[PDB]
Amino acid sequence: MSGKIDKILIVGGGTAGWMAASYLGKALQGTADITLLQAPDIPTLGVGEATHPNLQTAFFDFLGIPEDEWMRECNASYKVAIKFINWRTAGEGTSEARELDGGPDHFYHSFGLLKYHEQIPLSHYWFDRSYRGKTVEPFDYACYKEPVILDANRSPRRLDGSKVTNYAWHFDAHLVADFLRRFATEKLGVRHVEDRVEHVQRDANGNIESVRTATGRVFDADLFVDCSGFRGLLINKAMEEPFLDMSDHLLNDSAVATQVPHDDDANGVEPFTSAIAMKSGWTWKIPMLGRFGTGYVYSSRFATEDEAVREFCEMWHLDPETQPLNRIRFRVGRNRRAWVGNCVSIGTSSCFVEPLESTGIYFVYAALYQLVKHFPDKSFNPVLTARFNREIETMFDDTRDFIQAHFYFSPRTDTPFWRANKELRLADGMQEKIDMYRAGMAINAPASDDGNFEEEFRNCWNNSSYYCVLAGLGLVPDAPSPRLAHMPRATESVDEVFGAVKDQQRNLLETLPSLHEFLRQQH
Amino acid sequence: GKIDKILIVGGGTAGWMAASYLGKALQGTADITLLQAPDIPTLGVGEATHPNLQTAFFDFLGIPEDEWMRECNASYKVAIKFINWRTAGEGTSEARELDGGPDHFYHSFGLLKYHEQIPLSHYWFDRSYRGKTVEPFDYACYKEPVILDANRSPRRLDGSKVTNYAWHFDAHLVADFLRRFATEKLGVRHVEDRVEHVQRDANGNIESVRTATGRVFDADLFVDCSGFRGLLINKAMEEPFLDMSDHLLNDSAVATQVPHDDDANGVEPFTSAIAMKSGWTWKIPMLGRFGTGYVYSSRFATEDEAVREFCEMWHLDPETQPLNRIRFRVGRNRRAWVGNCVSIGTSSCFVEPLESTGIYFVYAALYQLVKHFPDKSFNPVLTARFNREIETMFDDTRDFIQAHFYFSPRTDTPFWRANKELRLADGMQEKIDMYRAGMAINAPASDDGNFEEEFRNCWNNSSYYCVLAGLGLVPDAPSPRLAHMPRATESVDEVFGAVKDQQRNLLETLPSLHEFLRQQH
Ligand SMILES: Cc1cc2nc3c(=O)[nH]c(=O)nc-3n(C[C@H](O)[C@H](O)[C@H](O)COP(=O)(O)OP(=O)(O)OC[C@H]3O[C@@H](n4cnc5c(N)ncnc54)[C@H](O)[C@@H]3O)c2cc1C
Ligand SMILES: Cc1cc2nc3c(=O)[nH]c(=O)nc-3n(C[C@H](O)[C@H](O)[C@H](O)COP(=O)(O)OP(=O)(O)OC[C@H]3O[C@@H](n4cnc5c(N)ncnc54)[C@H](O)[C@@H]3O)c2cc1C
Repeated sequence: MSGKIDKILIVGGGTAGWMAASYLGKALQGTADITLLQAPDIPTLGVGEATHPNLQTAFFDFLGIPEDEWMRECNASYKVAIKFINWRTAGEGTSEARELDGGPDHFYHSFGLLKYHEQIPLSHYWFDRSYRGKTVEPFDYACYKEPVILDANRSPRRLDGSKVTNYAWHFDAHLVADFLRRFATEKLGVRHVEDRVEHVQRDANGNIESVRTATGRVFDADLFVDCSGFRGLLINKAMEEPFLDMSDHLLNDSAVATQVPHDDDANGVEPFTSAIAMKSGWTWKIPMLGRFGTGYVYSSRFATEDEAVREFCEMWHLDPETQPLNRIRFRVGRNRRAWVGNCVSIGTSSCFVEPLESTGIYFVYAALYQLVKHFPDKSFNPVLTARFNREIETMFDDTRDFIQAHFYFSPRTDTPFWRANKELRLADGMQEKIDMYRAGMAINAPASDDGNFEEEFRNCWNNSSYYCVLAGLGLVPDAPSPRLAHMPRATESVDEVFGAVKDQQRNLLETLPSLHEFLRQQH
Repeated sequence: GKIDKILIVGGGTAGWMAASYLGKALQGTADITLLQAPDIPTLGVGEATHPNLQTAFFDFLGIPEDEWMRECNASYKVAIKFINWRTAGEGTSEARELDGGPDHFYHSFGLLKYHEQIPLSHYWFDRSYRGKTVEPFDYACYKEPVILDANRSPRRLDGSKVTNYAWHFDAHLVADFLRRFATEKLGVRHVEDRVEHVQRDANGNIESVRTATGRVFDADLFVDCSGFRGLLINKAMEEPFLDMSDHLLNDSAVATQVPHDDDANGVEPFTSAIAMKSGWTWKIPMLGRFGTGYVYSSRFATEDEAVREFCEMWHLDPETQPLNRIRFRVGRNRRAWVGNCVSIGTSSCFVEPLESTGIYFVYAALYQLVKHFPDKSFNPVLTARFNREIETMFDDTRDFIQAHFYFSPRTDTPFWRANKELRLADGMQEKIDMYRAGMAINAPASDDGNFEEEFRNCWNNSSYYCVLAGLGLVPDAPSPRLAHMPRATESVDEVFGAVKDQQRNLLETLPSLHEFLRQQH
């Protein structure tokens, strides 16, 4: 008809559903009735989530929830980077970095800012000097202060609370889902109903009229938010929207994961996510308090579940026959359209990719940001739906492209998995970015090098991220940027810029507490 | 190796902007020569500009605003004032009456305030749609219209800047200024000669240019600044020019310079775009004079009809007024940069100056050329990535300008009716759909100098509202979000009130632009 949305039904009560309830509860507050339907499900182990800095500025801040309120309640730790281990060297799946050229085979994709120098990113000066043999230092150690302090498990804040670098969070998603469920029901008036969808009623325009639950209750709404996970009960099963499998870009479709106890008093806490290259995939390590989550993401085309269970358990010296394990088969890809008619998918009902760059929770609140930006009324103007679906489809495919490049540009050829990855095609948009990168250009350079989710959303994979991963793996431009041969003042003074980085490395290495000591003081 | 030698063909405004920008960007690492032939000079009919002329061009050169402004007799521009685009009638310089008021509206450089993450325009239309206001969009949401109605200065007499502004000037004077700067301070070689023959090698790149006196010039990079002739890019390199008169009917102009008593009438701090029967007429106020030109469509008026309509409006004698008559090419090259040849200026692209883009296109392109600067291998990714930046820069402006005519309510002449039968480009038609659905179009990331941000967000939500709501195209209904933000819609009363205060305080304390202009001399 027309008028404002009066009633919203969220189907699904995991992390996405309760993020959707809390974000919509706050954004529309007092002007819509929100109900969430969640059925009891077999519980899983807390295998860990790694996040991005704008989890605080785009989500919890929007809720009005200060970082310390949700941190203490969710037993969270700090993330300063992803550390990529053994992506360039042949061998078994092990937690120890092999040796490369006199050093450990690792590199960092950190959250630090890449400094500009005369309107040109430090990455271009680094490669100019490396190409001409004036340096042999790796890109991440040359252009960021973080690698040196992450090697020493430093805290990102000083013990007086001073923040010295940008950081994200490690936590158990189950605890955040519980925190938000309490927040949404107790403070935003979201109705929780424990029930299982049995039938979805569609009208002759193809919109959802009502959902009937197994107890016979009927829920009607103006807007239906599908947060039912991989099953996609609304968007795929009721609305019949196709899912785009994207196995021609991403071979990984499975995981085996668990949680491992950890003596933080004996070993400290690593302030980073580890992505550890394996024979047929890669393994995440997400440090938490007293434990770490870990999971082997692998490709069913190259390893059986038993082979993956054994490789994963042997690597951590666990018993394959008795270790409590989550065995998962992922749905990799996205719906053809995220929002159809009066049904909006949020979470893995919408899209999923392996967590190689910690996008799972980002995709939820980014989409929720896009839903409110494009919020309809009961007439459901099709431009709003089309302009949202465009944003979701670009957010995902860009991430898909970026992640594929982690495997496509690895030098490894030792197993059928790493060799097969080089036989897939990059998407046209990705290949153009590579052409630019090889031609010495920045890729999606940030407008500034200095909170604003719209800028972050469009430049989420920027020039710093592409250099960190591509140069980390050893793909570097064909030759230096031609604009540097005409800027001898710039290339002569940039020595001071790298020197400022080394000073920060040595000063922060000398004065920062261990992440363990700071975590200990925060309790 | 790196580029050693650059030859610029063409010494108008574009050529000398190219010489100064490249001379500055490459200084000490390339030899630049500019080839310019003696040509019949034209009247200075005036140029209107954008605020980043200072931050993207003169600041890059190291030339402070007061140095070039005073030496080029420039005046200040705060907005374009659109006159009589909603009312039938002859070409007259005075706003007809619409609905209890004059038929004008402003597209200003001011920033649209945000309110709880949402542009003030959305609240304005919500209240106007719900009948809680009848104020036009520009007077409700900007401080500028009130002080522009009173020809106020954008800076106080102590220099305090009160609003964003750009410049009106005679381009020939800025071109002279830049020729002196490039030759005297950047070492650019000036040669007065006429190109007679261009030699191409077997890959189709330019080898050398031979002049009428028999001199031969070679280079690594050739910059075509030869205007509508495209001697390098179109004639020598054979790159097709894409005519785009299926979006823009205007292809001609008759223009002049008219003396003006500033002591009796002050100086208008805005460009006027005055609707005509078969086009529109610009007015660019300068010191003691204004440039003016009737931009019209040859398919709807003869040159004589246009000369008469233009001369009568300004009470000029067609038989004794000095008039420039021009027929331009509307559109752009298929590619701006081909092989070792880069077009800058009207050799590259041209559109009527309805939104003062002419000089912008030059330094925007020069920025992109340096950003994509090649070496002698001419990496094709660099050329393709430059060509793509130029073609969206142009096509976007083309679409925005077409919408000034397409959404005019007028139906009184074949010209205004014909504009409504053209097609909008698919991208513009999507932008219109968003606008009707209550969305912002290309909202500024912030509401607070950075050309990369300015370049991609050049036609943003304020500009679309100023023009579309100016002409009377408004969304189908208020933004659905506002019905869910009752705190925001109740506190926005204050936001409008702050604008009204700023309006009344500046109207009473600002000097006339004339008074500020006189203090600057
Ligand atoms: C096993 C797994 C591990 C992951 N690990 C990581 C990681 O380590 N790092 C990272 O960045 N991202 C990770 N992700 C991705 C990301 O974290 C999640 O996709 C994101 O949190 C959204 O998940 P979800 O709640 O939408 O899906 P789910 O957690 O599967 O939600 C399922 C919910 O749907 C509801 N539901 C289902 N059927 C019904 C029904 N008939 N009736 C009523 N309710 C129903 C239920 O309430 C149920 O709780 C992982 C995803 C999965 C599936
Ligand atoms: C009539 C006209 C009016 C305009 N009005 C406005 C306005 O009101 N507002 C706005 O914003 N923009 C306006 N513009 C656009 C803007 O002014 C232009 O971008 C810029 O001012 C002129 O670009 P140009 O130097 O490349 O063209 P031109 O000045 O025409 O370039 C011609 C140069 O090329 C040289 N040359 C040509 N052929 C040869 C040859 N064989 N050998 C040697 N030298 C050669 C000539 O010697 C000459 O120096 C207008 C443009 C034109 C043409």
